[PDB]
Amino acid sequence: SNLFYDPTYNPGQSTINYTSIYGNGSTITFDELQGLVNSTVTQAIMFGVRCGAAALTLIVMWMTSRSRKTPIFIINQVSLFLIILHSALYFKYLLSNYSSVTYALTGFPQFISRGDVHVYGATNIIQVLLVASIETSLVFQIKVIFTGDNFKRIGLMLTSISFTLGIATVTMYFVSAVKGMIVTYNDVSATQDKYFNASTILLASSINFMSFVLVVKLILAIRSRRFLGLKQFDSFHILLIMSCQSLLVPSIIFILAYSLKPNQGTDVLTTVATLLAVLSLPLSSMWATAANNASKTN
Amino acid sequence: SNLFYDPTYNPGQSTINYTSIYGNGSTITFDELQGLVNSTVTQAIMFGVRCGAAALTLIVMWMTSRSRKTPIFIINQVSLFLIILHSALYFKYLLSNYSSVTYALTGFPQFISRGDVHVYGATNIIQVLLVASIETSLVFQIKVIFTGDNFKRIGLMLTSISFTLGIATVTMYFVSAVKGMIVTYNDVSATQDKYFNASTILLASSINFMSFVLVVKLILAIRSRRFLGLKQFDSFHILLIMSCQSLLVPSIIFILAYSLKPNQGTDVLTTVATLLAVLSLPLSSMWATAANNASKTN
Amino acid sequence: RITASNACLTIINYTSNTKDYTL
Amino acid sequence: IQDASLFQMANKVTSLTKNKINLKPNIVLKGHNNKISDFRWSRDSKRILSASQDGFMLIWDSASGLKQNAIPLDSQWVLSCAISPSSTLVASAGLNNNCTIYRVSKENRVAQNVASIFKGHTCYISDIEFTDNAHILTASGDMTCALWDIPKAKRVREYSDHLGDVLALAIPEESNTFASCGSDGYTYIWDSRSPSAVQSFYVNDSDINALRFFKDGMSIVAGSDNGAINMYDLRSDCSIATFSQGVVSLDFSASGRLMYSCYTDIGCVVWDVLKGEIVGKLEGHGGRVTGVRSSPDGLAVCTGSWDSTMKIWSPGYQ
Amino acid sequence: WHWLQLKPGQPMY
Amino acid sequence: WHWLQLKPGQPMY
Amino acid sequence: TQTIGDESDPFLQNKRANDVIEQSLQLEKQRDKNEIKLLLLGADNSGKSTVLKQLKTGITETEFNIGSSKFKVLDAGGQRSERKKWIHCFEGITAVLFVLDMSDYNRMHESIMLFDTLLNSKWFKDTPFILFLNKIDLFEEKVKSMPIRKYFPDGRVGDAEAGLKYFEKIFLSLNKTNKPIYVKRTCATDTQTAKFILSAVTDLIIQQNLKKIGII
Amino acid sequence: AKFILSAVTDLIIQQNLKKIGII
Ligand SMILES: CC(C)CCC[C@@H](C)[C@H]1CC[C@H]2[C@@H]3CC=C4C[C@@H](OC(=O)CCC(=O)O)CC[C@]4(C)[C@H]3CC[C@]12C
Ligand SMILES: CC(C)CCC[C@@H](C)[C@H]1CC[C@H]2[C@@H]3CC=C4C[C@@H](OC(=O)CCC(=O)O)CC[C@]4(C)[C@H]3CC[C@]12C
Ligand SMILES: CC(C)CCC[C@@H](C)[C@H]1CC[C@H]2[C@@H]3CC=C4C[C@@H](OC(=O)CCC(=O)O)CC[C@]4(C)[C@H]3CC[C@]12C
Ligand SMILES: CC(C)CCC[C@@H](C)[C@H]1CC[C@H]2[C@@H]3CC=C4C[C@@H](OC(=O)CCC(=O)O)CC[C@]4(C)[C@H]3CC[C@]12C
Ligand SMILES: CC(C)CCC[C@@H](C)[C@H]1CC[C@H]2[C@@H]3CC=C4C[C@@H](OC(=O)CCC(=O)O)CC[C@]4(C)[C@H]3CC[C@]12C
Ligand SMILES: CC(C)CCC[C@@H](C)[C@H]1CC[C@H]2[C@@H]3CC=C4C[C@@H](OC(=O)CCC(=O)O)CC[C@]4(C)[C@H]3CC[C@]12C
Ligand SMILES: *[C@@H]1O[C@H](CO)[C@@H](O)[C@H](O)[C@H]1NC(C)=O
Ligand SMILES: *[C@@H]1O[C@H](CO)[C@@H](O)[C@H](O)[C@H]1NC(C)=O
Repeated sequence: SNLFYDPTYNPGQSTINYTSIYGNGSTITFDELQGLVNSTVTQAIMFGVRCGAAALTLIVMWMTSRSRKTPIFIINQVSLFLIILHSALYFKYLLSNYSSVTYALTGFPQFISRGDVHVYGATNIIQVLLVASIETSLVFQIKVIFTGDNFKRIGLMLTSISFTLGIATVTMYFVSAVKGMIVTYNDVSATQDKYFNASTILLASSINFMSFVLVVKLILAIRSRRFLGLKQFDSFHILLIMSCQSLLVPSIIFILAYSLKPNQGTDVLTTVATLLAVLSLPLSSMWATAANNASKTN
Repeated sequence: SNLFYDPTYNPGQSTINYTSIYGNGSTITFDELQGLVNSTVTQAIMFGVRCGAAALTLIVMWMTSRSRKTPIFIINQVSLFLIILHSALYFKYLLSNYSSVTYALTGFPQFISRGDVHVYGATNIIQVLLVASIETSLVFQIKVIFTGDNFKRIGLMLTSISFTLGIATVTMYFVSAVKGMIVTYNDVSATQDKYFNASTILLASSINFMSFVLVVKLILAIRSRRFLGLKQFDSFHILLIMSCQSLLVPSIIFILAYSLKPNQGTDVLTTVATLLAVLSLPLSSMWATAANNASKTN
Repeated sequence: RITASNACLTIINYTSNTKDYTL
Repeated sequence: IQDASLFQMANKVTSLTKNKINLKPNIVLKGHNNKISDFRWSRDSKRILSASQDGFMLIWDSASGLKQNAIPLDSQWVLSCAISPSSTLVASAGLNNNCTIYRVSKENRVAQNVASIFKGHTCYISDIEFTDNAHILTASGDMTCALWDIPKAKRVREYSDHLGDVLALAIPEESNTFASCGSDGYTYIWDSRSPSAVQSFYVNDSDINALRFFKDGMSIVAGSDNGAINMYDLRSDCSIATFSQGVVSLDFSASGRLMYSCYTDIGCVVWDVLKGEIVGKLEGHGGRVTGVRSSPDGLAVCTGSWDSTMKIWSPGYQ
Repeated sequence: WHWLQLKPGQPMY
Repeated sequence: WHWLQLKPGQPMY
Repeated sequence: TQTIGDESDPFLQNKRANDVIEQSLQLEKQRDKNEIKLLLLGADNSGKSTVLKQLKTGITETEFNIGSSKFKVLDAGGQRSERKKWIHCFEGITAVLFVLDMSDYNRMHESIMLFDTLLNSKWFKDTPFILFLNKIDLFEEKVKSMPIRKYFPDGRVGDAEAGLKYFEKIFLSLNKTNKPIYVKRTCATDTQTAKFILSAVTDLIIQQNLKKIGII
Repeated sequence: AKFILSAVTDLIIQQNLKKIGII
């Protein structure tokens, strides 16, 4: 109890030294371990926000729906349910042997078990299915906004470019999942990071491009609506607001996740960006039905 | 990598030796340290769930609520915004020097900042205002559901008992707030949780009692509504389902929060139970308007 | 009297006489 | 005959001013809570009676702002009120099939005197008017208009030459003759001492909701639900001036040159009688303006509305 | 069963 | 600006 | 002398009379604010008297004291072709009770039109309705004989419950903004009909305060 | 005119948005 009396002292710099595979000493400061713990806590906060927002959008979509068995309704229920399931599996990863400082510092591979590898592969499979559901919803949105045009030259080309981007990022997420599953099946302490960054940049650019297509086509539809009167607030303004939201907000979150400092756990901001890119469609359907019935009421 | 070659060895029982104010040795196992980190991460998960659920309820309530500036809308918006602001200050607490393993293992009051003391006081003030908004909502609920009946003797008695429980819970939460704030401003390593347990049991019993009153009064209104025809699923059945939910589910979560094993961070399940006691009313308004316009326009 | 013009005359006369515009 | 029109006779002198007629508000306050059903001036200009759907009949003071007497009612659902010219007798009826003569005395709100109650009609009684200190004329939803007596407490004569509900009645301030309206539109004048009808006028297939005699007593005006006002003469059986939401109430000034009128959604309006043109709309009232009546002396004007307010105007001869 | 516990500087849940 | 990363056993967020 | 006259001399008697007038006015407004009024319009000779009698001239203020609540029922009668003029007075009322003599076919038709105009009048747009079919036994008796071709555009002879359900559906198919409307089949021996009006008034106030706080 | 062609395009996109359930 020598250092209690000292009024000026920094216990964040003091040395934790533990048994490890590099050596029996293995000294590290309290501030680096607290940075690790803050990274895990920030990941837990973002995945908690994801799970809670998806759970309540699932409840409100079950309650505030005029139409069920509708295809976009089913795609959105699959998307929100896969967000809930992926966040549940990520909560089960964060409170597990891999995330723990018993393996994040002391790299003893006996702590890891085959169940954690199975859960890892399951979480990657659920993320692949979630990206498939997101791209399915976006290609359905483009393929339903580009029907009806009488000059199908830029429309079919834009829809094929969107389908190519969607199947490209689903394939990139799929090959990233298979490559991570085989490299974890071989060695439990190995990682692949190139395919993840490729698939994440492909997903961000996919959401950006399809939101650009949606914003420009909704601007042209609103201009064609101004030719028919109709300067009232309508469903198309809600679609433009939520499309510009999915154009601006998760792009800014992706740029922020690539922009901020590393090793603080803020790299999972891509999840919150993916989450808002999902929630662009159910909240617009809720706002559209609410504005329809409230305008018929008013 | 001498024990890295070793197939069987348990690093969870391996011993960290670090410096502390209680003694130079202060040996600990990795199981205790990961217990600390897992409790902090579990608190972060539940508070992320709380923050995301309340934030998306605030967004959907701003989108799908017909009549704003009604008193129950303002009370719901205030309570959801206080859940968001409380969760935000709790995020600021979990990533800081009070919750850190620097202070939770080495009792050094030099790391404790007076800005963190201001954060602590602000968090207790926001918690007291949150319980005040919750008891305002439930007292308003009883005081409206007991209007109309012609024998205002059992109704006035139950309304007064509800107001008594609400005033007692708010006063006990404020007593806990000032009783923790003056001691934390005095001594940074002291606390007072028996008043906190009394106020938590008062909040749980207030939610349970006013939900019992609403369930019994809505079952009597359903049976007296069946006497006049009106056997369809309507807004009264929606209110009975949401009040039976706010009777059964948060009381079970309170019982679980008092039942599960300690030092696991499951004690903040009371914030999910109070969250669902908050969210019983916006989801009931959403369901009621989204089945009333359905039954009365489609 | 049978003629309506005397009726119109007694109306306009009874409203014309004993008047002022002091404002 | 029909070729004589008041506007054509009045072409020699048109209006002098058409804007900014002086009107000074005196009172915007009441103790009432429900809509003013009726209000009526005493024969002297000192006091005005009024009632609402609440139980009270209030005597207001024209010069000051406060209340002299507030008489409760046996029937809460009153549609009409009256003050005797002797100003010791007050009358009420409507939605009860009974006309009630109270006596106001000793400056109190007790309503100690229910002097007489008359049960002769099997329908609502719309208009009440006083002939003298002893007689009381009322008109019903059934065709009868009965003149009860305070000593005798019985009917004298029943004029029932009308079909449909009689909504209003008119007595000139000066012979002793009355007039009434109806739903199946008629504006008969009666000498009121014989059961037959002295006169009749054009039907126009509308209901007539407001009747006033001219201040000289030789002309009659009749407002309707279609927004039309008739300006018939007491004699010769000729229509003179049509003035074409409906007219709920009318009155003339002491001069007789401007007519205060109440429309269903326009509001209170003032009409130039000679020119036949709108001069000086009164948008002051917050709610639907039930009625307007001017004073016998003419110095003041009284207006009442659904917002449970009285507005006393007091111009400098307008 | 366990009475709810607040850590020495933890705020109110 | 930095490239995003995983950990050895971290899944794909 | 018709000026405002604020500084008049005998103001002591004026301020000793106006204040007792004002306390009487506020006393009776506070008395008549709490009461619950029921219109009971129906039609002439429809059997309103039977249902009010088992519940227990002109307008009859049939006031009751159930508990701390103080009811009031206005037995309207002597129906007239121009009720629209004086029907403005009953904006304040909580509900209209309506009584339909089931056996009378032409009175059924005229009462259907009267029910429509009072259901979609401006004044009663807030106020919910309660309907009473007065002649369930007479309609059960006389539904076997003489079906009327003004009723049943499309509807077999069957029992009386078929046809009665057509009537109880076309009454409910007449409210534009979906005000609360309750329906009852009452007879001359209907023991359970005061329960109906009390349950309807309590349900009315619950659905008029749960859309004033905002829960619905 | 292009009024009618733009209105037909608007009706088809609104009807397919309503069928697929965004509106
Ligand atoms: C109405 C439904 C469709 C949505 C709302 C409910 C879900 C958001 C909740 C309900 C039950 C929850 C689960 C209950 C228990 C667990 C186990 C829990 O496991 C651990 O923490 C393991 C730690 C260890 O083994 O050390 C991880 C979260 C999870 C899956 C929870 C994730 C969130 C779930 C699915
Ligand atoms: C319209 C609805 C449906 C969505 C609105 C969401 C936004 C209000 C949120 C979502 C993403 C959020 C951002 C996500 C992450 C960050 C980084 C965060 O941290 C830092 O910038 C670190 C600074 C430091 O190093 O001290 C500050 C808040 C900010 C910009 C957030 C601000 C609020 C944003 C824009
Ligand atoms: C719209 C909202 C209300 C949906 C409902 C979500 C919650 C009810 C879920 C979401 C996350 C869940 C938590 C996620 C993980 C855990 C840890 C789990 O503890 C362990 O397994 C850890 C054991 C160890 O320390 O080794 C206990 C349940 C708990 C608190 C779960 C409780 C239920 C929670 C709060
Ligand atoms: C789904 C909608 C309705 C809500 C979206 C909420 C998120 C956009 C918020 C909630 C939690 C926030 C995070 C909470 C804590 C942190 C840690 C903070 O970094 C630190 O630890 C402080 C800086 C340092 O230590 O140097 C940077 C911002 C960040 C990632 C925040 C970014 C914005 C987040 C993800
Ligand atoms: C009305 C709805 C749409 C609001 C949704 C946005 C919030 C959920 C976000 C926006 C900004 C976020 C905050 C941005 C930054 C911070 C600071 C962060 O703490 C730190 O960065 C470390 C502080 C320290 O060093 O102690 C904790 C989370 C918090 C409060 C975030 C909590 C979540 C907030 C309020
Ligand atoms: C609005 C409605 C749909 C909310 C429903 C919420 C439930 C689905 C959640 C709320 C709290 C949850 C519980 C919170 C904590 C736990 C403990 C958790 O971990 C243990 O039992 C510990 C194991 C051990 O001892 O190691 C298992 C799930 C369970 C029962 C959860 C099951 C799912 C529950 C009941
Ligand atoms: C104590 O610390 C040393 C590092 O100096 C470490 O090697 C040792 O394993 C720790 N434990 C014991 C019991 O000595
Ligand atoms: C940690 O390392 C330092 C380096 O010399 C050593 O002095 C200290 O004893 C070690 N800690 C423990 C607990 O042995």
